Amino acid sequence: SMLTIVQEALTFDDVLLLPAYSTVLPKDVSLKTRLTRGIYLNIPLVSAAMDTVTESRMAIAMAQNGGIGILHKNMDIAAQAAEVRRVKKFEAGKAESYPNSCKDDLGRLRVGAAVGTGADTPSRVEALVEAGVDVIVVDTAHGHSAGVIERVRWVKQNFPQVQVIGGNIATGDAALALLDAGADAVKVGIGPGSICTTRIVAGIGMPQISAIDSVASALKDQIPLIADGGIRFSGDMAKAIGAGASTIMVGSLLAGTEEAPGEVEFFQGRYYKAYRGMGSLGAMAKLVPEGIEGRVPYKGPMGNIVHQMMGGLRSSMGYTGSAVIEDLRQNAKFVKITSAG
Amino acid sequence: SMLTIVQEALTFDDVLLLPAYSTVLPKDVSLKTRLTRGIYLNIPLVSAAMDTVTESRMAIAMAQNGGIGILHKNMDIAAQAAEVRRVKKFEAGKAESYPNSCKDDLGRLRVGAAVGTGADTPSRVEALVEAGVDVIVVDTAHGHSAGVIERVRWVKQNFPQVQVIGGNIATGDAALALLDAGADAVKVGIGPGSICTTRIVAGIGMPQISAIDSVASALKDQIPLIADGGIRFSGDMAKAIGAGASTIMVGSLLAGTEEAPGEVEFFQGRYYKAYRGMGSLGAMAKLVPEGIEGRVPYKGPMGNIVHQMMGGLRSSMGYTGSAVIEDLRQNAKFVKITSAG
Amino acid sequence: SMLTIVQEALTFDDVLLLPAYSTVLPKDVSLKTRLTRGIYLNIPLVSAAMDTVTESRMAIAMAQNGGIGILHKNMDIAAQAAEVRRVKKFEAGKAESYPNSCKDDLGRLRVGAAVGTGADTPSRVEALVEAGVDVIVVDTAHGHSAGVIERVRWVKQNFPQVQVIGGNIATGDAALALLDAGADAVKVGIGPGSICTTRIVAGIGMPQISAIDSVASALKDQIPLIADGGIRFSGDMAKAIGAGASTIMVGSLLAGTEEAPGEVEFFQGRYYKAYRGMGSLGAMAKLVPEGIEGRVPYKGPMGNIVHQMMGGLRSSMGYTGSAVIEDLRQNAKFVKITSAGMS
Amino acid sequence: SMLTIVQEALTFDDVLLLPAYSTVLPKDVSLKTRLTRGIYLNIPLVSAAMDTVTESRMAIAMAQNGGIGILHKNMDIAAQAAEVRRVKKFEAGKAESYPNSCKDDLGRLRVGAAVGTGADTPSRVEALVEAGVDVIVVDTAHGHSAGVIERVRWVKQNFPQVQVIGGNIATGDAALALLDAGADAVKVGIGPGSICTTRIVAGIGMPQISAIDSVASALKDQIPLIADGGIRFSGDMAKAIGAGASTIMVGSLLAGTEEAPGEVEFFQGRYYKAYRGMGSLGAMAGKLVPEGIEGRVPYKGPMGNIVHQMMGGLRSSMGYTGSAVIEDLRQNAKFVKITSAGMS
Amino acid sequence: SMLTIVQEALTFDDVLLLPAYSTVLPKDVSLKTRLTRGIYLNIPLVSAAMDTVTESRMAIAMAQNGGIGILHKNMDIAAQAAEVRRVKKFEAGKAESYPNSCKDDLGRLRVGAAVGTGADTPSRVEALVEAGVDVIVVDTAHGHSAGVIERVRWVKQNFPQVQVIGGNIATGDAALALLDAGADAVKVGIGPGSICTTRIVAGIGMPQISAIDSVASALKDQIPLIADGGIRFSGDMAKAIGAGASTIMVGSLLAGTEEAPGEVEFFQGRYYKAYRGMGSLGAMAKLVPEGIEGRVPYKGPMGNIVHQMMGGLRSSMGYTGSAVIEDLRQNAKFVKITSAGMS
Ligand SMILES: C[C@H](Nc1ccc2ncc3c(c2c1)CCOC3)C(=O)Nc1ccc(Cl)nc1
Ligand SMILES: C[C@H](Nc1ccc2ncc3c(c2c1)CCOC3)C(=O)Nc1ccc(Cl)nc1
Ligand SMILES: C[C@H](Nc1ccc2ncc3c(c2c1)CCOC3)C(=O)Nc1ccc(Cl)nc1
Ligand SMILES: C[C@H](Nc1ccc2ncc3c(c2c1)CCOC3)C(=O)Nc1ccc(Cl)nc1
Ligand SMILES: C[C@H](Nc1ccc2ncc3c(c2c1)CCOC3)C(=O)Nc1ccc(Cl)nc1
Ligand SMILES: O=c1[nH]cnc2c1ncn2[C@@H]1O[C@H](COP(=O)(O)O)[C@@H](O)[C@H]1O
Ligand SMILES: O=c1[nH]cnc2c1ncn2[C@@H]1O[C@H](COP(=O)(O)O)[C@@H](O)[C@H]1O
Ligand SMILES: O=c1[nH]cnc2c1ncn2[C@@H]1O[C@H](COP(=O)(O)O)[C@@H](O)[C@H]1O
Ligand SMILES: O=c1[nH]cnc2c1ncn2[C@@H]1O[C@H](COP(=O)(O)O)[C@@H](O)[C@H]1O
Ligand SMILES: O=c1[nH]cnc2c1ncn2[C@@H]1O[C@H](COP(=O)(O)O)[C@@H](O)[C@H]1O
Repeated sequence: SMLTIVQEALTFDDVLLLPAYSTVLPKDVSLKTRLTRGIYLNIPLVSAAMDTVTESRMAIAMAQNGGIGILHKNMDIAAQAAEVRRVKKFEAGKAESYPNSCKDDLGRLRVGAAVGTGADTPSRVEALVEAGVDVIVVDTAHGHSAGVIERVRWVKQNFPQVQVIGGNIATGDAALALLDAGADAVKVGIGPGSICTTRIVAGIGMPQISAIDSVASALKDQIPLIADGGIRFSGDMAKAIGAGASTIMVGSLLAGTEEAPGEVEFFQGRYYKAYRGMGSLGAMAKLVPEGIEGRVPYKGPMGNIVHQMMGGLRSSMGYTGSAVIEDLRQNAKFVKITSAG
Repeated sequence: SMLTIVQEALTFDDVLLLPAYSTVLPKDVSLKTRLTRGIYLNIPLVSAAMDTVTESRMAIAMAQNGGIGILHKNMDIAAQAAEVRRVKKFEAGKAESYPNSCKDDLGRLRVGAAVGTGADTPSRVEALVEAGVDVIVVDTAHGHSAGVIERVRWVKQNFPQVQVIGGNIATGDAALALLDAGADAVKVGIGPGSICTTRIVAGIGMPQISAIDSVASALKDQIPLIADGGIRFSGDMAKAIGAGASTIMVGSLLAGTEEAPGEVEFFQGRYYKAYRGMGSLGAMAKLVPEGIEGRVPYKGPMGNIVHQMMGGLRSSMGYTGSAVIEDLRQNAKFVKITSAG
Repeated sequence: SMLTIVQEALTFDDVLLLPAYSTVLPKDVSLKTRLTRGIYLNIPLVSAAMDTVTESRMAIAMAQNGGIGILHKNMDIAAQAAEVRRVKKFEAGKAESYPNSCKDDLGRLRVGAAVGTGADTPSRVEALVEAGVDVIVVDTAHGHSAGVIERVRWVKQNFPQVQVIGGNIATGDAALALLDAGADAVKVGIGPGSICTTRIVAGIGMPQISAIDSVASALKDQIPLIADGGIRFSGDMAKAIGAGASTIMVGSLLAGTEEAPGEVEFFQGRYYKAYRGMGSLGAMAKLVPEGIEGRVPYKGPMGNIVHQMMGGLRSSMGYTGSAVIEDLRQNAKFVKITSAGMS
Repeated sequence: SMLTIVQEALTFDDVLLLPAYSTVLPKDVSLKTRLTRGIYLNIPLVSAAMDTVTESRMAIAMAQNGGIGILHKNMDIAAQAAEVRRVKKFEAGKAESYPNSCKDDLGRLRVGAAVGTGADTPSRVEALVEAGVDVIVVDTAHGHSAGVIERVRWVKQNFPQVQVIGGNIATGDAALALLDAGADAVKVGIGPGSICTTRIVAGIGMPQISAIDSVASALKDQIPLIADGGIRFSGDMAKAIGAGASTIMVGSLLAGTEEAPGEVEFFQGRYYKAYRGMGSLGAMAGKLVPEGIEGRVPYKGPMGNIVHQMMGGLRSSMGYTGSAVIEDLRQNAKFVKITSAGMS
Repeated sequence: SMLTIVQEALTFDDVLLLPAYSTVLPKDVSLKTRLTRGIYLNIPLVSAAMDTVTESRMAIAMAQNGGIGILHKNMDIAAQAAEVRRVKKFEAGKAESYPNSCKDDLGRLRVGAAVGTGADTPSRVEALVEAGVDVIVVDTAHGHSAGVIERVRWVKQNFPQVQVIGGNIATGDAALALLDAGADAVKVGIGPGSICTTRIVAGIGMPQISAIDSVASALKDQIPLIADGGIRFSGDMAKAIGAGASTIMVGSLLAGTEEAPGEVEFFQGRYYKAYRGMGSLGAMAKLVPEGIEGRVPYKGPMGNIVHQMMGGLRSSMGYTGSAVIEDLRQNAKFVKITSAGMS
């Protein structure tokens, strides 16, 4: 009676995309999309800014495949800036054809970098911009805050030559606040991550399909949104884009690949790599932890998993008659399914 | 807000048929139904066009039991045509009575054959028609496509003497497209198969009860529909027909029978046979796979399982007072149930 | 669009009874109720007409505890009649007191007996009435049928001196058909039984809370209904009565008791008794089977389990302020819960 | 100190056969063997005398494949005699060829039949012999008993025209007692059966490799022995024969085949057939405490495929051991004992 | 009494090596050993002749790491000869250093090739020798057979310029027969493989530690033996060598590496490669199958697994005071442990 229930909110498993009349085969769909209003990608995939997912080796591979990597901020300003320079200066071998590379106007691979909102941020942003970073990601657990909103405005006013992303958010109200602060895109996801315990610790969250819809509906395509967290299968990517996302950010799916940070580890015969939330105890070494720490099976070169995922999205776009990403964003139709489905 | 949710879609487990006033005992119900507007069956069962389910041996057994088999197209044109001749030329032993046999005007067992939409299709259809096939099934993963619609029209205009089925579809819109192209029946099922991973790979699907209803409601009985996939129990068959289906196609339920292709294999003391999606890696050896491959327990002669399944349908029709299949299609009443039941 | 969905139907696990203002303690609640319009019980419990639940030994114990047993029909006419006489003639020892016994006008323990609708039924009913049976249960899987409706009418017209129950049904329409045929009560339950496979084999069923409500709403208390099947806990009994039931029938809960038919068998060091659906292969040994056969753990004397169950019902009536059964039937209020409220 | 431990007794899983110098390929080995001193089989396989394993249908298939079936005795005398006659007079169509059929000197398929030691045994034996049975199996839980010994001698004395097997036994002492009674073979197995609970109920039993060895060592091939119970894999058959068995009897392995008695049951999507010990509760109904269990086995299809697989494994084993004929394996086999780690 | 039990035979899990007085550190031990009397390796590791383990890519990697690969024979003669030549003429690239490479007198990487005893064997041997193969492995399930013994003798008499290995065997008697036939080494292993079902199908086998000991004791170092099958951990390698082996052959350990044949398949979100016995139904497509067919996790570059395995062996040799492989072969002392110590 006094309980304010805004909606019944939906996650990936609550919905299915409907097939529609199609004259496009999966092999012919275009996966080109925009990361921000100023940066386009050749595939809608972004690697998570996590110290077990994205350092320079992953970022290079992501850009070589047409996506982009967000360097995590769990490292010194000098280290993060060197990581940026490694990507911007990377030169492919003489027998290395990457025709879908995501590059800036100077022919250099694109890369992003995460920053916080604390006292070190101005120096960190300056160093990253000096090194040639393409986009600054003001990246916190709660983007709908004075700290994030004002830091986004500060990056936009002081470094207009770089693109800036703000997050994480889960509501249209948060999206409009970041839009008015000057963000070139927003990152959506409070609660969906595979290693998230925010739902348990804080009781806070927004099922990701309804989060994407709420943000996309408010933005009216003024800036794109990145759907961050909860992607377990390629089918989740198609659902996210059909719900309004322009790109997808993944951590678990890229953890354990050769290019992800960390050494492979022998354990019970099998090979593993570490994967941990940035709000886990180890990552933070004050707030109680909001992420778990675990192992993911060794996956080999990231290009394999990326090919599998993009192949699944191509199949979905064939089913929906979507020749280009914007077709899926605009024309997707869903059904809600029950627990039995 | 911008998220288009067409409906909450229901699968078999979401609904139950209600008992109704009955003056018919299960033993006296008639299971006769129509496969296409021109072909009638004595039972509503169709064996899947899969290379672990239906070759000539299964097709003969299906027809002898009053149903029909759809020979899979994972074989050469000449091989598939020889299979058709095997069924059309089959003569039962002089101490074997199959009074419910499904036969053509010439007294030959009926059989169907699957074809695709690619360049080999014209020659394949011509070879199959010449061999005496009763029905051509233009079967793809996505029947709501120009390729399938135009190939169905091509078969109807060029081989009016054969019946043609188009699929697979999941919406009334798709059914009307195939109806207007000349289909004699449509096959319904996107996502429900037991070996299906399309839901996970592409995020695509339609819970099968709502798929049947959407298609049946648009067709208004102008042509019948085949409910293809997701049948695990005889109860599912009754639900599918009550929702509007005229026949049921099954793979898993007939996989592992003696008549299904493949050898029985010893594994942990027990006998199995292989069962795999036609979009599995093995079946395909480029689309990423959308089906799994596994083992199913050995089931002995298919007549046993067919008898069990039809006995359950007879029971259901006794409970609903349905003396003939069309009674169940017209008078079925359902309740929706929760996850607790 | 063409799909006819009558309702979202609820089972026991979908609902909870709400506590209400109470000035009655569980110990002071009255469990008296009516089995039929002419037969009252001292507790709302009926033992199932199953060959692993109710023969004369269970029927005697049920009546002694204030309920009634329905003797199963998986036996010869002379056998079932003898079972009836065993109950009607039973004499308790002068050192055993059962003050709540359910007895007829002659002071004899009450008992019921199931019959079918086939050719043997007229003779079977005649033998059972001759032996003193209190109620005939025309008992089939599908009571909404000409066979059951007309057999109920025949028993009422030819043997007006006995009470008659018809079932099983799951809809108000079926209840009214049996009412018009002269049923003194109806038995409700299509699908809910613990050993049922009808939902899987036939795709047929009605979640039991909605079945009870549909039947009770149509009858408007002209005759009572027996809620048959799916009772796993004492809480299900309160829910069933709150939804409109006057009595509940149980098989699984009384299977494995000392008084149930069958010898104990200890298997892997533990004692069990058989429990099987009457539509199971073994029971029928043609319709495909619609029930399973299994073992239930040994439970000892049935009086204990009956005491546990009625104690749970008494607690619920304390929570709901229900001093008598009819209070719970008339005043119960429910909430619907989600899957997380169950788990 | 006072505890009498005769030996450490070994089961199938305790031992492995060793490879040896070999010149004969598995495809060329001979599987012919003795059932009794007077009856040979073309393969060393006997189907168990159990009402879920062997009636006339199974017995016919066993003989067609070169083995033999023992008809169970859980039926009245007339019924069991009729089962014998069904096997003895079965004629195959000329469209089917069973070149390895096991037949008597008249060209009729061979068959055996079980009898007990109860009061109906004289009439049952007479009826089975009159029906043409090839071998009478005096079949009890405890062959080393006056009852079985006396009944074996009685059959030999009154019906010398039939072969007689006595069992079940587990020691050389028991074997010599049945030999002296006139038995033409002994059946070895107390404890090993898949559905046996004798070990739990009575604390009685003998691991089957040592049982075979104990019996074979005492008999010194004067008569053959049937290794009855505990066979799970073809490898068990080779080990049993290497330990001295001339044939093996199987129940579980042939239960659930098309030819076994009983209808296929549909249970949770899968097909099964019943399999139960003859000392189970249900078997003793239609006063000892039960000593067997009752359950389901997966449906296995035609028994011929199972038999072919088992004999294929034995052919492989004989190739490894350099055994051209069954007697080579019986006389020349070498074993190693393995630890629990070797079994894991 | 008549049962002939040769011994209680031991597998790897039955025994442990004892530490001994030691002066050389693991980093300083020598892992050099001999594959045959004429061929030395820099590490005691051989990749199995299986179509899911060793083709030319794996053989090159084995040789570069100091071991050797045995090319499987499940391919026609021209294909297997071409695989030999691919290894023999492989030339490392610039900035590529493999200081431990195992090479012939001409500086070419070593490689072996399996042959059977079937009708194509004479032509296959001739082609493999002509292609520069270093060792012919006459490889069957049963080396103690006229077929293998006579084929070994044929290779030695007609192609003396090549080394020849015979197997598989499990007894000293078999070892002497192959020695007499002219074998330059024998391969030991009947039953121990990870994918073996010979023990279940045929009841045949010899626990691998006792097999190694029986063979080594009979040979008295006249020729070396390859311990083939059952290796799961680096500790198994040390035990095998301490029991008398000069090299070990592995299949499962190298299956799933990047260099093994076959593509990585995606399954339940994890990556795998096929691994199957050469006696499995899949590989054979008449004997009943004696191996299983499955999938193993993807392991990445084989160099990492080899490095881990050799690291474990170096540790073991540090514990045993073994500065070179022959020290471990000659001086190892064992204890037998119970199933409680294996817990
Ligand atoms: C301890 C916790 N650490 C992290 C770190 C990285 C994250 N990255 C993404 C997301 C979350 C993250 C939480 C949580 C919400 O879902 C997305 C965190 O900072 N908690 C937190 C709680 C409330 C407020 Cl006001 N400020 C911060
Ligand atoms: C690889 C995959 N292979 C199969 C094969 C047989 C099938 N048979 C029935 C069904 C499906 C099947 C998928 C999937 C949908 O549910 C029913 C397939 O062709 N994918 C696909 C995706 C999108 C488009 Cl445009 N075209 C094709
Ligand atoms: C084989 C099956 N045997 C039983 C036996 C006792 C039962 N007792 C109670 C209930 C059911 C029972 C089913 C099933 C429905 O739920 C309550 C049965 O008779 N099937 C059946 C189906 C359709 C029609 Cl027309 N007639 C009968
Ligand atoms: C109850 C039990 N019934 C059976 C029936 C068939 C059997 N068939 C083979 C075997 C056994 C069997 C037991 C048990 C030993 O292992 C082989 C049986 O008769 N017990 C028994 C115990 C002691 C004595 Cl003096 N007499 C008999
Ligand atoms: C079917 C079976 N196929 C294989 C193939 C490769 C093997 N490779 C190594 C090993 C074994 C292998 C068995 C089995 C023993 O352990 C080592 C095989 O040929 N059986 C066999 C049995 C008896 C005889 Cl006389 N000849 C051969
Ligand atoms: O400790 C944490 N708690 C909650 N969310 C986190 C934490 N660390 C990272 N995340 C988020 O989870 C995403 C990874 O989600 P995943 O792809 O489902 O594994 C990241 O991109 C972050 O948005
Ligand atoms: O690889 C595949 N993916 C998805 N659906 C498939 C695939 N192969 C076959 N199907 C469908 O699944 C049906 C069999 O479903 P089932 O009866 O539930 O086993 C077939 O008749 C096809 O419509
Ligand atoms: O074979 C059967 N199938 C379905 N329902 C049955 C069968 N046999 C008995 N029943 C019903 O199940 C009730 C027992 O249900 P329970 O108390 O949940 O064990 C009986 O009173 C009958 O109404
Ligand atoms: O009730 C029983 N208890 C113990 N052994 C039995 C019983 N019934 C049969 N057997 C034995 O078990 C054998 C079958 O063993 P199996 O091949 O391991 O299943 C029969 O041939 C009998 O010797
Ligand atoms: O099918 C088979 N059955 C038994 N042994 C086999 C089979 N295929 C290969 N082997 C042996 O097993 C070894 C590999 O064993 P692993 O290293 O334990 O996986 C090979 O080198 C062969 O000696």
